[PDB]
Amino acid sequence: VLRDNIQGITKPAIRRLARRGGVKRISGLIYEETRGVLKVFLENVIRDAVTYTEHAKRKTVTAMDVVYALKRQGRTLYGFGG
Amino acid sequence: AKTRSSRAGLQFPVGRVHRLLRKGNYAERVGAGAPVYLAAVLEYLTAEILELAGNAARDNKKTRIIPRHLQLAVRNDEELNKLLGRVTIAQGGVLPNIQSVLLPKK
Amino acid sequence: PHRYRPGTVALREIRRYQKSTELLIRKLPFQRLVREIAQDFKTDLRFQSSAVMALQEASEAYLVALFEDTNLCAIHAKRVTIMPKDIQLARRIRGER
Amino acid sequence: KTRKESYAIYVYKVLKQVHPDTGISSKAMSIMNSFVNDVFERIAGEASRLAHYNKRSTITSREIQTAVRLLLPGELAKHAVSEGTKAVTKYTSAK
DNA sequence: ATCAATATCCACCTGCAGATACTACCAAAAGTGTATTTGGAAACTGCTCCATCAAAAGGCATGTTCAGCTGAATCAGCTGAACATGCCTTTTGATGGAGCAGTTTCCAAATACACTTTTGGTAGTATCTGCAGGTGGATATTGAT
Repeated sequence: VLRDNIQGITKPAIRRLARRGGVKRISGLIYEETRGVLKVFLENVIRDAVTYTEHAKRKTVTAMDVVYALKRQGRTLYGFGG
Repeated sequence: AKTRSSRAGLQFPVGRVHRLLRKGNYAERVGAGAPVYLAAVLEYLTAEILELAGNAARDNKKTRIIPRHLQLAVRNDEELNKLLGRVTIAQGGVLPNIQSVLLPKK
Repeated sequence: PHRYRPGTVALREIRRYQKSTELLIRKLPFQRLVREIAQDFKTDLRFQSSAVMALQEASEAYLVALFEDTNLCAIHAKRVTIMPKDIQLARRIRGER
Repeated sequence: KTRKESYAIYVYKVLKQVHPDTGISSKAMSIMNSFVNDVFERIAGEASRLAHYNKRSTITSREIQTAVRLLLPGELAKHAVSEGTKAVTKYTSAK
């Protein structure tokens, strides 16, 4: 039953997010569009975090790596350090 | 008595860039490679944009690059456009771009 | 035999999820996705537990807010159904496109 | 009669390198000068932050390098990183 | 399609504003060269906390059915584009003076040690409790007729 990783971000999950977003009715094509969007988001953020990792000569991405990445992407996060 | 710029094979002023790094309060110390590397990136970037602006000047039967040409250069180039995506080039205008549905008949 | 009208449960779900703050994506699948994407940047990476968590929090915040703008875009067009063009218009105006 | 530095003569040099028969208006030059200062500030800034995050008090060509990678888009970074590595290597072997 | 109004496109054309030039100087850069300090890489290692996996948990893929939403088609009403007209307001070039900015003198305030005292963070241990879940029982909401 081999399944793609992005597909593990499921319909009901995306539905739930839209819900918190206050979305009442969702077109069937949203689920694929949302996956695309999330992928571009994660690439952009992860790319930067890992770049921080490589700079520190580590093999572990630290929450601070992620937090610093988010800050320079203009998506500042509170809760995980810094 | 050779400048560090020539030592690195650069037109941009390594001396100056070493200095502005100190005066600019970025860290306690500045390593000697730093301004060389930066001046190089600085020179590369400016080459890339002048190449492209030069082309817009020529595309326009002009010999002298004006702000419009820099704007054409930057906006037409995906990467320079991202780098400068929140920057305004005075006297640059915009790229010709009309939305489809706006054009006449069908 | 008992049946709720289309959008009755939806409303009820808006209310539920707006009240709570739990993450709405299952941890594991999200975790793999994170690792898969990272693999293309550097290989044999390990991830602090909190690191994945931070990424998820950020990702969910992001998507939940993008759905609000998306929804505004659907409503602007006098619909009540979010469509990709709505996500597309929101992202373009946000300057992400 | 105070001294106001710019990157103008240097922009002009590079200009001649790439388009030997093309000139540049003073307003275009001004913009050029602004762009260099701008990118200087953004790189130096990340470099600054980067150092701090790693409890380092020195900004080395390595810091600048991560900064360039963090700041510049895909292909510009790749090429900037070459050009800078190159300049350093050449600078190292030259005294 | 053909006829005609009017915009659009070059091409060449003079003036000239802005660019390029040069000659002389010079203050502050930038370099050079010497003595003095140290930041961080390199190497060893202890113990978190991470990937893994086996057993327990419980969310989701699935296909059907039809409510109700979206988008097409149609159309009347009126808003907004075009353009003509009559003339006000902005643009452009010329001339006294506010305040920025450049230099120098001087002291209140901040850096640099160094030593003496404390506080804030960890940690081991033990100590404490707000509330997430579960229950049970009433009442509200929604949908069917």
